[PDB]
Amino acid sequence: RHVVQHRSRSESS
Amino acid sequence: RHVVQHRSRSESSIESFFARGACVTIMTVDNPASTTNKDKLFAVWKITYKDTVQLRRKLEFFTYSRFDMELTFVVTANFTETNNGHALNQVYQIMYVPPGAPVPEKWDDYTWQTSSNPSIFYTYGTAPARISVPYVGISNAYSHFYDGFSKVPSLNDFGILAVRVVNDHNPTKVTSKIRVYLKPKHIRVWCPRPPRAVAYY
Amino acid sequence: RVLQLTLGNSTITTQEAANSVVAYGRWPEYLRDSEANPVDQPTEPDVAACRFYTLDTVSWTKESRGWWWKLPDALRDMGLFGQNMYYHYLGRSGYTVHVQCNASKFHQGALGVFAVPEMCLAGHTSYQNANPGEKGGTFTGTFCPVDYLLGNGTLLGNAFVFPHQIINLRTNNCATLVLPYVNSLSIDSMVKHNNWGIAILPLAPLNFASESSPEIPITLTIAPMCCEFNGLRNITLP
Amino acid sequence: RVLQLTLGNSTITTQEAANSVVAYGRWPEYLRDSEANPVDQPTEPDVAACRFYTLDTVSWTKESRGWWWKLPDALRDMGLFGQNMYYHYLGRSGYTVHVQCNASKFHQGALGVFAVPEMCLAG
Amino acid sequence: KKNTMEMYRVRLSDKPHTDDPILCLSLSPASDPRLSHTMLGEILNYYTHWAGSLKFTFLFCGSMMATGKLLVSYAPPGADPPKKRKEAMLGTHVIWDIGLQSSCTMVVPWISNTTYTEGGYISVFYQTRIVVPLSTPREMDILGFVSACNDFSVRLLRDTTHI
Amino acid sequence: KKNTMEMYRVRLSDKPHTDDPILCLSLSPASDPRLSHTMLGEILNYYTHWAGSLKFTFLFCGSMMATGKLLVSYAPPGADPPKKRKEAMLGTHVIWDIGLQSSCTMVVPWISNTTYTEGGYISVFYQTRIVVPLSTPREMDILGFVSACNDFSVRLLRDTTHI
Amino acid sequence: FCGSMMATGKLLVSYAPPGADPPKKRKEAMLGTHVIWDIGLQSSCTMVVPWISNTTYTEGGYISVFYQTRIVVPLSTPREMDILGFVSACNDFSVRLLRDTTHI
Repeated sequence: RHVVQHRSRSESS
Repeated sequence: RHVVQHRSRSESSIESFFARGACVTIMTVDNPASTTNKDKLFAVWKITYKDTVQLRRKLEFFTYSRFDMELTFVVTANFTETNNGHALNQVYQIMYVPPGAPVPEKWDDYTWQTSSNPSIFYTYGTAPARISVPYVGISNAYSHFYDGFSKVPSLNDFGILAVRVVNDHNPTKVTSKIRVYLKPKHIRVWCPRPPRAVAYY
Repeated sequence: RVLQLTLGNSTITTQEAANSVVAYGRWPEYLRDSEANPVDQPTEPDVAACRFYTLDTVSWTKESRGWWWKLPDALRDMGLFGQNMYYHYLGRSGYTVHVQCNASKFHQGALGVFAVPEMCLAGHTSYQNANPGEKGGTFTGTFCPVDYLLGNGTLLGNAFVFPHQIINLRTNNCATLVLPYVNSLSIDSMVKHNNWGIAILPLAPLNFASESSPEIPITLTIAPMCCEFNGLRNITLP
Repeated sequence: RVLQLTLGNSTITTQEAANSVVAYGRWPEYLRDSEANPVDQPTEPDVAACRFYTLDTVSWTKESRGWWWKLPDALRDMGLFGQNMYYHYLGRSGYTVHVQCNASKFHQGALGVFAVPEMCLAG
Repeated sequence: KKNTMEMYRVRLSDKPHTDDPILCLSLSPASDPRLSHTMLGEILNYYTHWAGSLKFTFLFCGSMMATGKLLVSYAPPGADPPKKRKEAMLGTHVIWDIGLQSSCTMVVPWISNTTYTEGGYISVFYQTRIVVPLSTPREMDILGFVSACNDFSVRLLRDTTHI
Repeated sequence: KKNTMEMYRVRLSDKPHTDDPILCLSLSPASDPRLSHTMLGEILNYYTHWAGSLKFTFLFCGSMMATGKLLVSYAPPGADPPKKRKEAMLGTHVIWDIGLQSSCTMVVPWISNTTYTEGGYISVFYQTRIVVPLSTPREMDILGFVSACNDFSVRLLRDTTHI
Repeated sequence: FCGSMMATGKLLVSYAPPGADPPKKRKEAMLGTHVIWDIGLQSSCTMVVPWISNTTYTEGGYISVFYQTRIVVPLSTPREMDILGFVSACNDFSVRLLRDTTHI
């Protein structure tokens, strides 16, 4: 479950 | 019959092997007639490949996977009774609850109105409905086999499909069945394994 | 030719690395920059823990059906690797499993050494039962999983789809498997989740001349490679 | 001015290193090649164990007569330094002892902090 | 204290040297009733997955004359929180001198989605007791503030707000 | 033997010189219960038409001291299998010296779809009986492995998997 | 090793530094400094210990040998071998302050 995630803010627009 | 054939492996590709429409469930709902109705007013199904042996086997050839998911809904209704059934054309709410999101518990549950959950509103008699869910996995691949435990003293979430009929006070009971046709798309697979028998399938 | 290999304070002897397999032709490697993140933060102790660890030898007999080990499980009591595997929360590591096997020229038989990703066994619903540790478990011919099914309802003849080697005593008596980190995630808990699983099954059974040694030794030597973990990495601002 | 110093996973705050003494004007140093030997063989773990360790605070009162610590003794239960101090058989190390002392402007008194080589005490 | 102004103030006082922490805050910004209803937590409740760093910032609101030291410890995930000052010091920590700097910031990195107690801990211990000059009160308050970093990331909106 | 570990081992032993073959395997990888459930056969069951070559590989798992010769014969399709060593030798064959090479590979070319007994045969005969030095066991095992070649081709998927 | 050319097996030659009590089990030995000596491949095993110095005027370390594997013989070959051991100083080695103490 604990996954490395890159920067992603598109859905918080 | 014994024909000379040139090299041809296109149909053994992962896409050609997997990306083939196939029914994965048959949900059922009855019209919201306040006659004797239970459970019946709405259907719920957790998306899973483990309920159809063909797709299950083809996937369990491998350890890890990724794929988008083209769902296609074939709705089929009819009057439950010999009753001279007259009914204006019904509309079906086909809600897709993404992974890790609340499930409907009632016909009038709050989830049906939630903006998060994308919903199709399908008018009976029209072309079968269709949506394409992407790879909704938390990890970087769907794991068919997971050697490991939740807690130290297998399963992956694709979403849920809920279905109801929107038409409210219907006089005649109309039973309806929604065949869900899943078609994996953009399939990638990793770490092949032997197939199982057809024994525990 | 006899190649003597040293990792840290640990030395082993190999007749030759003449046929040493690399699962999927992928060598172990650290988590690359394209898949890493300075905010999901790893560190690399591949200094000391990444050494040869030699499990307690198992004895192949005429009646032996097979043995199996899980990784990183088997190394959970093995010095610094076992320490790091519990101190740290998230970790990744490849392995080098050198299955040596010591037999005369008057013994005969063959072992299939199989490295399996996500080796979920079954008669499974128990951690201690599914993770025997350093000693590993054993297969059966009828818990302990079934020989010809690998436990997972799975004809052993097809097992050669997995990374593998054949130790046929008339030819080679040792096998090496270089296993990269394989998981659905770039990094994961080592204590809750075993990525790899070694399974050694006698394809051809042991047999030997009249009064030879009745049971020969199979020795496993597992070396972590590119072992890396989290991630205590705190920024204190002025 | 307030200087915040980090060693490893360990951070302390110092008002200023304005008057920081070096015993005999000799800074800590590893064993030099002229005094070392490749057959009497050292290793250098000055990576992790060499961090700030902060002992349990003592309370200066009107009646206090003094306190004392031995080194490396005091650090014999202090994480990796204490581990290395028992795993290894022979070891050498310098130290940086930062005696901070927290008082108002309406307290008064003076402490003498003395670093003693071979501080053999007696009744 | 809850649903009052006093629910925001961690009171420091004079009492026996028990190395019990002043506070031990678990870093579950989505499900921790403390961090849950912060602005960060309020936004995280709208999403299903999220990852990044959280900067916590403790602010001392005592006298200009007060002096002392606190130990701000960070326990990574999977490690149970430290119960004594020594355990905290031998881990990752910051010794915060009150008399020198009125605030202490700490950026925790490995914060990620719960599912659908882990995440770590920020604890505060008395290194030293607090020293005041005169009849100055021996009862101070520290506040605490939390935020995501620029790196922080959320995804898969999960508005679950009904009546 | 079936559904055991012994179903994979062709036992060689010491017994009268009957030129009956050690094994005679028919090359119907889709319908032959031996080759059917190989990985090759498992994939071929998913398709309707297929063509290419199959490399078979027999592996001797006896002693390093054992010595002898086997005759690995290939009967093309339409020819009934050879029943004696001479018939096998006068056809296409490989004399496999055990003492010199522990395995023997044989690539059969004319493999194609059944319909919707033909295909050929791979047979193994004793050329010589096996020679051992001492009380060394006179009971060995040969294994066999099969695969498609790179040339091999399948088409028209026919998933037929139900309950 | 002074056994048969046919004998095969493995020994674990462990080195315990000074101040460490000797290992009592093969795992303790392996997790320390050791050499796995394959008998069938090399008939001898050399080990250079560095921190040897004057007693005074039990420490120094240990060289231990464990069975990693039991020894495998082909036939009626004897299952009773002998290993010899030899010791020497290195070129680096140094002595000083003669103390002839030889009387009757």
